[PDB]
Amino acid sequence: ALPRLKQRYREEIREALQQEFNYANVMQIPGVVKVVVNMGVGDAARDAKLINGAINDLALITGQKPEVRRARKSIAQFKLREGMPIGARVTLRGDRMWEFLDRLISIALPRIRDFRGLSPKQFDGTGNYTFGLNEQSMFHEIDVDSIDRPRGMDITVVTTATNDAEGRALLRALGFPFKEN
Amino acid sequence: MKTGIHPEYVDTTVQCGCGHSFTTRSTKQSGTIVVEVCSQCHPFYTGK
Amino acid sequence: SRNGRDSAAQRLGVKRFGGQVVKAGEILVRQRGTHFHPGVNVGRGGDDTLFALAPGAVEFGAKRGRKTVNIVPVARP
Amino acid sequence: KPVGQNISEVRRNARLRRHARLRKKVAGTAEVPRLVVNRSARHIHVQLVNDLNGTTLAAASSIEADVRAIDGDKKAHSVRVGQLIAERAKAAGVETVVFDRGGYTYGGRIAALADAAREAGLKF
Amino acid sequence: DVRPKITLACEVCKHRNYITKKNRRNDPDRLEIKKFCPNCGTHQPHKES
RNA sequence: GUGUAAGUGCACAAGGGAGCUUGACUGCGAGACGGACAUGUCGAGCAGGGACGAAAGUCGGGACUAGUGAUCCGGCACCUCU
RNA sequence: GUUACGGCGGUCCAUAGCGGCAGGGAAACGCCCGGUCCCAUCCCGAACCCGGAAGCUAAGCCUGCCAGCGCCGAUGAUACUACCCAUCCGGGUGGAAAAGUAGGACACCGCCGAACA
Repeated sequence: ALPRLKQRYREEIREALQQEFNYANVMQIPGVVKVVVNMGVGDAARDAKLINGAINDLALITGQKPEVRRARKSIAQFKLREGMPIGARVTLRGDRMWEFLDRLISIALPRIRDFRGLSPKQFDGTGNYTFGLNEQSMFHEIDVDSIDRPRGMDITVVTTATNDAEGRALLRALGFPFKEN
Repeated sequence: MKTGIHPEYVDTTVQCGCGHSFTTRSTKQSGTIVVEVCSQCHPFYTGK
Repeated sequence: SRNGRDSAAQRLGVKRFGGQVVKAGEILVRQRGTHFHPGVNVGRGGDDTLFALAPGAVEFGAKRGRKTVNIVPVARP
Repeated sequence: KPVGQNISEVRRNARLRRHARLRKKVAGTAEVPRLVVNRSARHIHVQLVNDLNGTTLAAASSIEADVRAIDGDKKAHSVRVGQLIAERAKAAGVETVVFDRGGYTYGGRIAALADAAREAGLKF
Repeated sequence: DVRPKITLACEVCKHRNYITKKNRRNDPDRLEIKKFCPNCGTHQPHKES
């Protein structure tokens, strides 16, 4: 019993990337490592309840309890003080990460209103992708009747890639809906 | 795994407009998930 | 003028120098920080005062880049 | 050319650093030597060190074929290795030691072998 | 006022009293601490008086 | 960055986090520093009874140096004193 | 006794570091596979722990070579200075820098243990 995305990466995607880049040793095949979802509330500095709403949204979508991030710096323009909750974060690894990736790619992304594609320019040197949503309605794990206010995220997919090209190739093989440039 | 810290998990069958039965884990408790659109039918994935 | 205020001199510094023979418990240096670190047979006090734990001769050395104070067990007659 | 550090780098540096931070309080003498244990994924090793002279009065490991023959688990191998270090210290004239855990946590194999040494006549 | 002088009579009689200060608004309730009592020779709890 | 001035320190952390806890002890104290005197300061180690730790061990408040007032007179608690 | 070996320590703790180029897996060192058991995440078997060895030296590690960056660093001379002369200017005896240069340097030593004799 294996996640189908993990099965695919193990069998066909690994061989494809090995052919494409001709890695000298078997352990250069760039694979994903973990997925991090960030929901920076910001407005929680006034009202604490928004952090709990973010907690519930992340727990329902990703499937595991999120970790509240403390404000490590005090600032007055955002009237931020040290220690109050600011955002939530979940680190996804292994089978849970694979199944979340499958769910998002095959269900959540096409549910985006006028979804035209994700720019393949968002990698940073080492082929780690970081995009960001605006609302949370795309997931059916949450309910539009249940929700009351949109809450975007920052999904980060750190891989074993060393270059932007290798990372974009691996993610494109994974089934990522990139644009064309 | 801390036991009482996470929500429930269940194998859920995702149903698209194409007719594909998708036995996979999720937290929705309906058993079978039905959705109108997915990667197998969306115009961007299908080039339309 | 605002000025005119100062505190008393604290008489800090090194009390026993290299080669001096001392008894156990004798104060070696009076310092604020850990300008000298304790070495062998040398303890550190609440106010970061170095003192001797055994009789012997004071020896100043450096351990991994820190200046240290040690006590050498002088030979019994 | 991988972009950053390997996981083995992080593990090795962290273990060396946290072995050093505990060596602040633990040092071995002639009559009271330091029992420092190095644990690997496939093996475990122990030595008896007199830190003033920088010597080694006794040593034991799972490398030895005599202790390789036990079919027991890794914990069983550690228990046996603790027994060997115990009676080799006995033959070395050493009675009391100080247990250096080598930057590993005190649990599992290391705890099992330390308890084996404690029961086998090494007071620490 | 705040951090005033407060007294801990040995719960086990003995009239053994330790003194110390505490913030009377951080800890409005009476302080309870287990302390050594000389005449009993044991570590008995002490209550704020 | 270290609660707080400045300085001497601290990345080996004395800086950040968590678990348990009250040593912010009782009887003492070799030896010292500083000093007109009165003050002040450090202190290993011993005993009792504890905390933490597998253990070694550490703990007589706080990284250190300010946060204070002699004597007289009187109040309160206890004592096998009168 | 020997090996491109693993550990535990050193040295007024870089002359040692960093970087570049070329190599290796005998036992070891690792990466690695998995979460059934001890144990763990302020969420995450990522880490800690446990159970294994299918794969791999791409990394760690260590070997050889590079002065490239850092680092160490004379002698001489000078600055400064104690004492003494000197009406000022300055001088005599002694001590003697920092900087800079010549240069050194891609560490050395100790104790165990692996594989080999």
